[PDB]
Amino acid sequence: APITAYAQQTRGLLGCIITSLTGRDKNQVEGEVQIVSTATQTFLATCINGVCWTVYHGAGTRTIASPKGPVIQMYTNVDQDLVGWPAPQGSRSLTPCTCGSSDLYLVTRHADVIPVRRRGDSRGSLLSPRPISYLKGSSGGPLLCPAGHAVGLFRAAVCTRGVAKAVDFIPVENLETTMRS
Amino acid sequence: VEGEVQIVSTATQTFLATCINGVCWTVYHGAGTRTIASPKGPVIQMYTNVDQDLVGWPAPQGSRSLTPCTCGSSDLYLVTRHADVIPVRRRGDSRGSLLSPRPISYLKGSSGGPLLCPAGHAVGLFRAAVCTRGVAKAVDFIPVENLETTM
Amino acid sequence: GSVVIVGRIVLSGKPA
Amino acid sequence: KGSVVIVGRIVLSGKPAIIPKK
Ligand SMILES: *[C@](O)(C(N)=O)[C@H](CC1CCC1)NC(=O)[C@@H]1[C@@H]2[C@H](CN1C(=O)[C@@H](NC(=O)NC1(C)CCCCC1)C(C)(C)C)C2(C)C
Ligand SMILES: [Zn+2]
Ligand SMILES: [Zn+2]
Repeated sequence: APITAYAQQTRGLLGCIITSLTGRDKNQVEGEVQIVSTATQTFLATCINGVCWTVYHGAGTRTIASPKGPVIQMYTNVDQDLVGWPAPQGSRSLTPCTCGSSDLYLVTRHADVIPVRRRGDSRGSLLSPRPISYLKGSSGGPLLCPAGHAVGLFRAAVCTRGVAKAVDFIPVENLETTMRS
Repeated sequence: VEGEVQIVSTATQTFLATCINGVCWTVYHGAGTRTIASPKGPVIQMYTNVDQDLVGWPAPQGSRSLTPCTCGSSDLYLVTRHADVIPVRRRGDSRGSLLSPRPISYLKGSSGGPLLCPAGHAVGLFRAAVCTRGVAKAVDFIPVENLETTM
Repeated sequence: GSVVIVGRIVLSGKPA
Repeated sequence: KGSVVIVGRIVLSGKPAIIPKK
């Protein structure tokens, strides 16, 4: 079976805001990737090996709202640009890639999986360049090898004239390293 | 929810259709030049290509289009009318070998279905099964390029 | 005759 | 700063399925 994904919104502006403050979220969680929001921005967070990882330049040092109130980060690595909270009860984790495949697939916030060719330790070329706005909101999303395993987490886009031609990502290795730190 | 593949049927046989690029494609040997039903009446084919065994009407309701493959992968996956996924190794522009040959009945009625790459993008439309002694070993398919060109 | 859609398949398996 | 709030999910584990009739 090929990589296919879908999305579902679980709450709107107002519920989001109340929950941001309250820090108590009672919604049931399902899925490998969570669509996350702060009062300033929305992005993604991927659950890999029981840990809900996301991009530091988005989550900052914040806590994640949960059924038991705010949950403090398990890992925070300003330099690796990573943060990770214990994966939410009900989520499903992906596992790291063990095949060094250089044919990756970026799963965007809109549940679209677009191919990117690995061209370095933290880069890949979009076989079909897309405008920046489309990639907006996908930070912290996974880059999967053909088998469906986490190779990395989308961090930034390499673009010009407003079109993303490449992507910069946090390799799944920095996660291991960050946990070990 | 919206489906990319529609399960259609005529007076005799039943087969599949796939929406790609806003068009609902299928096999000419299933539909022919026939019109497609709608709550407002039958709507005609926007495309008909007896030669490539290809025909397409404007995508129906409850459907969502599939994206053409851009990665050029040969590790294809066929989707049947029962939603079964069958890994197929691409042997050629219109041919692929099932990784596990299956009895013809298993691929029966699935013509017009999609042939996906490892990213779920459309690579081609299942044209016909190539079976030896009642066993589908490989399959014939219309690449998306023909469709991209046809439209 | 006329081609009638007797069902649909969502590839992502979205229940929604 | 408030907590990061989950406003949605993306599910990869789903497989092709015939949409149930209601
Ligand atoms: C995600 O955080 C999000 N909100 O979804 C965001 C995704 C981008 C795709 C279009 C927006 N990433 C993001 O904002 C990063 C983040 C800032 C800058 N940034 C960018 O993606 C910027 N690109 C960029 O800086 N690219 C280079 C120069 C530097 C990093 C390596 C690649 C080259 C952009 C906003 C698109 C100009 C951080 C990098 C911390
Ligand atoms: Zn792998
Ligand atoms: Zn592809």
